[PDB]
Amino acid sequence: GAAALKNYYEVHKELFEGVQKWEETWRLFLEFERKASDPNRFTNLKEEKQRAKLQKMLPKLEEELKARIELWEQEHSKAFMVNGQKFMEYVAEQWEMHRLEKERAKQERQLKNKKQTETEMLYGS
Repeated sequence: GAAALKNYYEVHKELFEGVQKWEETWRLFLEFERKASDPNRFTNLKEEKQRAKLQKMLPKLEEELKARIELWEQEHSKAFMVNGQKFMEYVAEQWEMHRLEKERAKQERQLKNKKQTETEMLYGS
């Protein structure tokens, strides 16, 4: 009845609050990531302590949220979806895209530097 329905909605509101906290923390983390990774910074800051803080928070927020989501899904036989996706899959996707983006930026610089030496040798005077 109404007791069980209160619990449904209260726990679900809690899941959404965890989602919003995770997203906040993630987007702040990515801002510091961009600054820390900026090529311009050599010719452009205890923001490392802060960057590191957000970094340590994230997996803790994820483990807590993961446990609550699963509890709620099992009890109510429903998938917990956010913006059309199981939220923890969205979380994993975000991390891997970030990881891959970081690699791809390194790789582009690598290939660019390599072609620069190639072209300087083939056509240089």
